[PDB]
Amino acid sequence: QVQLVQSGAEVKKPGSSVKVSCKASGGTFSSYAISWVRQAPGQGLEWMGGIIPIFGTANYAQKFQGRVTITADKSTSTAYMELSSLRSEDTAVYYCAREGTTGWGGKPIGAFAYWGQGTLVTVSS
Amino acid sequence: AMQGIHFRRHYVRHLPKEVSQNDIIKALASPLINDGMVVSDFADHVITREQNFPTGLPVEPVGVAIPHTDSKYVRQNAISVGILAEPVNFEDAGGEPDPVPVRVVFMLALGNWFDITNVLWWIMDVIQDEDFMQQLLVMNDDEIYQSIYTRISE
Amino acid sequence: EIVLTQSPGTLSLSPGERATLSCRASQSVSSSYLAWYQQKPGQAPRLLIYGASSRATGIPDRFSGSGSGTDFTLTISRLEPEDFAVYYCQQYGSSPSTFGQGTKVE
Repeated sequence: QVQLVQSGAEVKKPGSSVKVSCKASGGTFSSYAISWVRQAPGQGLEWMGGIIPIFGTANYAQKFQGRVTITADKSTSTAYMELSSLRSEDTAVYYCAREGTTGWGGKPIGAFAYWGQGTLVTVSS
Repeated sequence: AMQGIHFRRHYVRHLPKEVSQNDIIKALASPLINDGMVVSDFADHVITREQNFPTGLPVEPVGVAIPHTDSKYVRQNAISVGILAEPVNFEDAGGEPDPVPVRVVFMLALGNWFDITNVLWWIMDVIQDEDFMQQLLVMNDDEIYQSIYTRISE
Repeated sequence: EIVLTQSPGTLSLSPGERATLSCRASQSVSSSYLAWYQQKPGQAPRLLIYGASSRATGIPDRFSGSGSGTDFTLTISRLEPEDFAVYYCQQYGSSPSTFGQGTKVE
């Protein structure tokens, strides 16, 4: 099994930034891609970005290109995501996800087999 | 299975003892630019990435390097192998302050970010093979191509 | 860039019946970069299918993915009350990865 324990929910004001963590355990940390997916209330999923910790190769979607920063601490097996310039639109449940592997316990598949519990970020003032 | 990746005959090459890290990257990237697999200034972005994010892996017996850049600068998926006569020192990818004496370089050019870990998994499987890596030090360009092409098609 | 348009938007079947969910792509996506997810209310998405046809570990045989290029389909053959959830299709053949709007099966 692979577990992804995210940080608790937060309530930020418009303009401020937020940094959500994703503690990974159970499998290898560096050799697999960790992604961040967002879901607003009754809206559906959108891929914010991701990172492969071994070489720090972070990738971003054009929409969040600039205001989103994804990093991975190899010494604590934790992935992060910092969204800056927060607005009402950014109010959503933020998931960290990791790609699965072929077979039991394997080559990486790409699709997100493991997901965190989610972090509810609310933007209001 | 690392599928959908190109590998031609001119992608394997040997480098002399006088070459440095930046010379090896420029040499291994030259066939990729000519075939139109990456952008014209692909080698430049690989050097800048290596300085900030090292790719040297101190695997025994033969040290390995996996130099690359963002998928933004890759047009088509490809890999080029580079063998060294004398060991050149790459920085540790793990972040350790000890140097990695690399003799075999696997330059990766991947257009899809989601296919990166498939390649890495495939490289990690090959470099663990002690008998195979020892053969790469002795094998010539023609012999290396046939060995890698067979391993790649699985 | 690549938009995924799923259909139907909402569906309501009885237990035992077949459910054919579709996922059309704006451009030609390679079969090896298509995945289906199941998301029940209050839970994270559970991976059902990856690489168009390949089925994830622990997922039963009744789920079966099929398609290539633009048209992709998820077939839920023998519906169970536990299968009542929203189903998303995803492409990860290039950056940025994009999901569909979702199909609610009742």
